[PDB]
Amino acid sequence: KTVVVTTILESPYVMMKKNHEMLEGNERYEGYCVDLAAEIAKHCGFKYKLTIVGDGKYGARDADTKIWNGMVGELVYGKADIAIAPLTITLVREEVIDFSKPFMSLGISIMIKKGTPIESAEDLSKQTEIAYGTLDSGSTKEFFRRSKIAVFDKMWTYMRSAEPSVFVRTTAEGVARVRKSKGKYAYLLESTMNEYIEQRKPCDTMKVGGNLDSKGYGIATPKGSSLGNAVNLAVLKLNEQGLLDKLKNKWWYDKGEC
Amino acid sequence: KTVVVTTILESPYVMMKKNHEMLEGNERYEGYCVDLAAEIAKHCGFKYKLTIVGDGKYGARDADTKIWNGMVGELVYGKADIAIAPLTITLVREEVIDFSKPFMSLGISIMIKKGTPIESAEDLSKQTEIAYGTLDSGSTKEFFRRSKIAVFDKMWTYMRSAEPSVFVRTTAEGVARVRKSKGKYAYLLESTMNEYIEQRKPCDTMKVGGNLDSKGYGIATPKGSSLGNAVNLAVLKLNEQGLLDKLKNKWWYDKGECGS
Ligand SMILES: O=C(O)c1cc(O)cc([C@H]2CCN[C@@H]2C(=O)O)c1
Ligand SMILES: O=C(O)c1cc(O)cc([C@H]2CCN[C@@H]2C(=O)O)c1
Repeated sequence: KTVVVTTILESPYVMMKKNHEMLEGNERYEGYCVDLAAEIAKHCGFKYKLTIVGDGKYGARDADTKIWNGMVGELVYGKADIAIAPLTITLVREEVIDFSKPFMSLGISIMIKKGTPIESAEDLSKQTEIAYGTLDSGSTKEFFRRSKIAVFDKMWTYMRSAEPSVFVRTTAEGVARVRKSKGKYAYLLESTMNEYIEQRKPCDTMKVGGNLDSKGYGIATPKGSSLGNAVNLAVLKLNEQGLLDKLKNKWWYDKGEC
Repeated sequence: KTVVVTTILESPYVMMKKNHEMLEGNERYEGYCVDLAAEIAKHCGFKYKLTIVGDGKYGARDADTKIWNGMVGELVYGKADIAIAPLTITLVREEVIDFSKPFMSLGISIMIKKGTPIESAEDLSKQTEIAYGTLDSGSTKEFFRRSKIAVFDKMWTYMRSAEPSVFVRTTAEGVARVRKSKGKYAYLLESTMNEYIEQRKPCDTMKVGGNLDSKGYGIATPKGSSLGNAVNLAVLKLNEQGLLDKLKNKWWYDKGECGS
């Protein structure tokens, strides 16, 4: 049976080729996760169809209805067989699906517009002139809410009370906010996205400071899936053989623009 | 039955306390992995016994005999229930035991004597006056042997043919060699150990450059063990709650001897 892969349209993980109207099926798309899906399938010996997650979401359980959205939802309700995407390995997700070991590492990080006199989280925490914030909901916002670290706690109390709101609706809005705010806004987002944008025109942003936490992206299959074991071994082999590092370099830097 | 934990005496992971003689059982020991064991056990609801791996090894399969040694071996052959140690998640190990998601990230990194004019692997590869090497067997050596990366290929060829030998038998030997070599020896080792040593007296070494690869330490259980599921969930909760970062900072930096 053909394996149904769910993934998400987000550069540079999955894009539609410029000539996509000339192509069919899996060949319409390109990117990091497109290449990885190919390697995973080759190493596990399956045929697959790439599909884009219906609701454009990653995977969250609605606190009221208990329903899972996004790619995780597509796995647990049987719409797809495997998710290959920048999907963070988290406890609540691990409880309902299986994750491979991580294929990429990342953490919360600071994006500034080039020129901004900020080099770290401590720098942000001790001032208020350069506003800074996060997505208006999600794990990053929650990281700050629950932090007991002095710097991060100070950043959190600043963010919640700051006027006007320092929170944004989408990461795209956050990046745009940095870019148009004339050095007066910094945005807190995944290091992977931060590092990618730094290599996109007009090359006006920069990742600064170390990551504030650590996590990884993992390939997700449903509990008891016949694919889980082989997929996991595949990730480790690709890492050990240098392929994941080669793939990140390809999509972030060789194809960079700055 | 009380869970049998196997681990290895390696600082700052597991250390005998200075007054260990006045103590008994698990209380004899301290370190990152001792703290981690307590938190894993707490969240999973089991009591445990910390035991030290009999043969002093991590886990490799002999090519000829095909026996697994070290902590992996103790799990594979049923001598221990769980391994909690700086044990790298690797493909060959993953095939014979179960691993939690990683509790610590790391990679191959360069240690220099403070003052050595070297910032990267590429720097090392382009010259010979500063000799450089690694453990004389194991994954870091094999990483270089098999690499297709031009720079690492060049370093492997250099290392294999360099005289006198640039390899060392142990980590301690490697560190001692860097420190006593007046800047003419650099040592390739795990970033985690590199970072630790930089915070130890006499504060005469430093980590330089990015890591050359990426991997993680994982909590290991025998394949199919009922402990695997809860232990993995525990690791994830501890990471997301900030505890793993807290333990790292505690043992590497709060207890560091070279200051901020
Ligand atoms: O850091 C956040 O606050 C955040 C909020 C979201 O709504 C989505 C994400 C995505 C981006 C890709 N990986 C995350 C994931 O897999 O869930 C991150
Ligand atoms: O970097 C090496 O080449 C290397 C060689 C070894 O013989 C042992 C180790 C240990 C140290 C802790 N983690 C590794 C592990 O889990 O195997 C590392």
